[PDB]
Amino acid sequence: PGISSVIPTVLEQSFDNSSLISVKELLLNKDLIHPSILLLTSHLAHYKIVGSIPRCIAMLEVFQIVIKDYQTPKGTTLSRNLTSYLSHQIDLLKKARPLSVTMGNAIRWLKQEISLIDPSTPDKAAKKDLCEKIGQFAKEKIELADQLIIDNASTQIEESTTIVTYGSSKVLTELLLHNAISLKKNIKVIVVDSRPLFEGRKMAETLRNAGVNVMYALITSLDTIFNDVDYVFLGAHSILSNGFLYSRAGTAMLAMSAKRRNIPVLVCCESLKFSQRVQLDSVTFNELADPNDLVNIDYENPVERRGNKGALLNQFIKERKFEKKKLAMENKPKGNKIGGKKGSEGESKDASNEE
Amino acid sequence: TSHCRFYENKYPEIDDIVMVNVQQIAEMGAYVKLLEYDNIEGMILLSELSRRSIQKLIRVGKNDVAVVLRVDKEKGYIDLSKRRVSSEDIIKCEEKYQKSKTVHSILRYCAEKFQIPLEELYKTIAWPLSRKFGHAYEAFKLSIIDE
Amino acid sequence: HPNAATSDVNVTIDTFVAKLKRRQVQGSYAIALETLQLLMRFISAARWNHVNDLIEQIRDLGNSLEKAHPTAFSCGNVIRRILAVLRDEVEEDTMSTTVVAEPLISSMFNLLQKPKTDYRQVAIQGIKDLIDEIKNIDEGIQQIAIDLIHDHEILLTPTPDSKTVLKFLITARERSNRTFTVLVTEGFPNNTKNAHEFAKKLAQHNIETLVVPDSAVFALMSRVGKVIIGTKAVFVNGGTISSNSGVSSVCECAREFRTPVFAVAGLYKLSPLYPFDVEKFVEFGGSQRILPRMDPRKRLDTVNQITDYVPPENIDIYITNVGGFNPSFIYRIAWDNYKQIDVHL
Amino acid sequence: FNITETYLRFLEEDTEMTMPIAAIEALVTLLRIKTPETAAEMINTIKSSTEELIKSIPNSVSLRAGCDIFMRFVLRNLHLYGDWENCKQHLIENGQLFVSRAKKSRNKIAEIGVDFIADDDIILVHGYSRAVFSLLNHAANKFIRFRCVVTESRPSKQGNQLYTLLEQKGIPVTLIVDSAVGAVIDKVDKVFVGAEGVAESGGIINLVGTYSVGVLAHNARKPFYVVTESHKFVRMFPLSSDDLPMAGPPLDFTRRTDDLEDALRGPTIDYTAQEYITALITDLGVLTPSAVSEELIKMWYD
Repeated sequence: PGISSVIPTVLEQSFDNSSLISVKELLLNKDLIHPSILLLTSHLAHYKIVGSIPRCIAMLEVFQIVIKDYQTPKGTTLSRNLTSYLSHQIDLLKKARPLSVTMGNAIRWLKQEISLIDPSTPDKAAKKDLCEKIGQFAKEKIELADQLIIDNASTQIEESTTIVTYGSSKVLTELLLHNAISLKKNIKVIVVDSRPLFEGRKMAETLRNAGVNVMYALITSLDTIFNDVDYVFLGAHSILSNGFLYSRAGTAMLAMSAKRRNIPVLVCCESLKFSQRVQLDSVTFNELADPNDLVNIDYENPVERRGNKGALLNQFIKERKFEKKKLAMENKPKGNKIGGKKGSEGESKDASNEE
Repeated sequence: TSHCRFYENKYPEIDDIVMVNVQQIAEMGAYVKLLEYDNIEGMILLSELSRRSIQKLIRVGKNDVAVVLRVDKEKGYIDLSKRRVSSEDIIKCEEKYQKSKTVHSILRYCAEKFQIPLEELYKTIAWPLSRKFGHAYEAFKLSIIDE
Repeated sequence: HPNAATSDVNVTIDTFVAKLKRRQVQGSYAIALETLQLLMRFISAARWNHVNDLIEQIRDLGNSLEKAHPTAFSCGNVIRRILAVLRDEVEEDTMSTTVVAEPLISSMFNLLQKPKTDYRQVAIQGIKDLIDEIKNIDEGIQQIAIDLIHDHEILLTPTPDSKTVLKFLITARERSNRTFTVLVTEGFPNNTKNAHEFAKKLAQHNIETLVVPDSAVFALMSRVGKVIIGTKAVFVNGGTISSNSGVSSVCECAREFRTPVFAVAGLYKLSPLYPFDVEKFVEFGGSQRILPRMDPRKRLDTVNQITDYVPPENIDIYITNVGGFNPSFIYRIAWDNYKQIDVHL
Repeated sequence: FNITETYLRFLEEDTEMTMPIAAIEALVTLLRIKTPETAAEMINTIKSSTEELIKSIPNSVSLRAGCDIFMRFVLRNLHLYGDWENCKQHLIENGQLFVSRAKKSRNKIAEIGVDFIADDDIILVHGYSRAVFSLLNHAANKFIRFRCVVTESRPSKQGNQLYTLLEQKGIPVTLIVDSAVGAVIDKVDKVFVGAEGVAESGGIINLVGTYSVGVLAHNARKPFYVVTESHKFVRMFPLSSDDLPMAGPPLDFTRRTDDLEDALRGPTIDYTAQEYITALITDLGVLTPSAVSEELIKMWYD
């Protein structure tokens, strides 16, 4: 069935809103789960590349594989044990890593498609049309929509400009790659990074592989790099009903500085990224991770040192707690580039009612 | 070189059915090209291409089904309509497009081998096959069984 | 139109007029209920046969009702709500009597493109649905609201007068996983008695109660987690008229300390009217309750006001039965329930 | 037949019939001659004439916005699949009806937007618009008390023009310079501003010093107004504080000169963000923030 309860590190006096636990190394499980799910859960547990956008694309493709592998039983119909099996997938995904908003909209789309198709049509004729529709759905809402974001941003950015970024957002990597190659401008790109994940490092590496003038920096040193900077792009995860920017770690700090130092913040987003859940502070619902990623002393992810820190459980109160997903304040960002072209974050939910 | 119209005359008429490959989007409608009647542009408007949100629909993808409304036989201006085509006629529009695509594939080996213009080869074929017999696909099916 | 036609058939018009002017009727929730029962009596008793003559008569009745009492916004809104429910079903009915009517979404732009039945039964049921909506708001609030407040957070509260907010606070305290300290500003000239009953009901449920004088608000603002408003009426621009005393300064105190401001309201409490001036909309109190003796009151011209206004610059959320919305969006929620013509009655 | 020449003919005319509404009336006249039946022959030549109009533009935004609304109405005409003749006749007629709608809207606003000016309030007005001055005149017609403060705007000496037009009414005034405009926000009740354009975000497209007014008022907590006719909406999103469509200079720094000729150059059009506007007034009801964007989403259907 799975492993539940018994967690590493202290329960903590401050910040205990979410689960801090889960299965990394495979021991005691059901022998019916599709291995492509088991691969993705093992991926997302210790992932370095993904950040909101790519997670759903992989989740869709895994689902497409499952349907292609799905053969309808002779006794039980198509809508009998499928939805239970999908619920087992999501529960295993939840155990590995808390889901994104875009993942939820995908599940909601899939559950709508199950109800749409009645058990009367032949099995091979059904799944052939289904995967074709999902492919077209992923083409429209992601790939084509992404291209629409590309060209919307293209008109907005001035010739020969300096851009500071953060994260590992798929949309922005392709944005800057488009700027360097197709448009041919003088784009100075500065990338910032945190401690838990070297997301920006990977982005800078990929930008270097394209051949871009790249500076690479950290949160600690900003009042030096800014004093240069024009437009700041932020990797969206979810924009809520109010218009608060729920995104990764070192995002809000950058957002504040940019608002203070004249030239503002811009955000690229998808029409699938918007939710209806609302909050106002970072404490509300945080994506907490185990302090195992913060054990390492600088430089790289695997170093293995006999350093200063090591104990967490036996130590009399030593909460080395880090967070992953934060909230930028409402007023600070200015532009959102989506499927429906443009709109300020003050407007926010003009897409949720438009559907 | 890929040119020359599928039919006898350059410009279409009223009520005749065509198939378009999308090359444009938004604002007006779509300045494009056809796969049933020449390779020149023939524009349509957003309203016609909607009937029935829309930011996921066409976006210069594959092929649709449209009927010609307004033709200018002076300089070159074509208007179309998507909604007007009935469900029974859509299947007939697809079969005529499939027939036109097979005729275009047939009249391309001729231009490649002997290194002569495609428009002259299209003109010399479309007189007994396209005008007198009915269509060039059924005339080719008659020629392979007994010349 | 006058009340000369509706006198023997409808008597309850004038008793509600009497209840407003002398303030026998109390609390927006109650005013709404009465006007609902008024419109219930108007449809059940009258004979019309014509539709457009009927609607314009209702408009004139609502116009006279708002002129009779300016602070009865809940009166004005309920009529406007039924007016729009009527107008949609009439526009649906006219499409069938004549014989794309579905472009994309439900927009605006009424300046662009041009244009026996069970209609009365729909009008009857439309009132019934409004009652049930006003009956149950708390269920729609608790699912959005009890998601935003944390443990060990201190809540400061102006306007303890609202029945809506207190019941929202008691549902959160019911959750054993949630702990919060409550500061309550007194609101001396009016709210005092209500503030003391508020402090009593919090102790009754065993929630850490703290009674605050209206001077001490600043002396605590560094320690305050969140601010909650017990509003009476919400507006287009976002802003609120609240149930009396000591709110505006508290909101000003919160904004300077950058402390978050919450508001709990209903859609019937929400108004499609615009507050162009506070000078007209706010009602003033009785100075008798401040200072005794009338011979010094020749020289002691004392100022006291009941209703207090907050500008939209301070508050951030309006949690209703529908959900939580930002002040820069609340206008759309309003236009989803009331039409553009149904404003100037 | 020309469209730029028709717009140039309005010299001693102007007023009531606004600059964009005169450009829309010029668009309808160009449409009605060369057959509006053909959608291929006409719409492409309409697009070329708008492109020629944009190329001839030195410092105007609203003409580009007014074309869009026209286009939209034309496309919406035959949305019902109606007779290709009755829909055409309704399209040609909606040209004179469009200009007649500028009268009806002004009749609406001047009775709605007089409510904001309360009993005895000192006003500081900046950026002259036909809607804001029509509020000012029809409040004097309503016999209400209001004081007025003139701002020294510097595009083509607009402050002096504003001052003279206030003298022809009977309302007491005095000149205040835009440098000293900070020293006035304590004796002024409310600040009113007329716009040249309203953004997709909710910000404003305006003259030679309006953002500066917006910020100072935000500091002084004194209200900041936008009053206009509902046609000045573009699908425009100025990302930064200093980015706008221009035919002239985006801040030029000149070389060493002795004769003194190259100097003036400064941002003649400036943007202000959504937060600085307290209230907005149009004929489309009383609405301010996200309302503009809702309108734009409603039009563009995207």
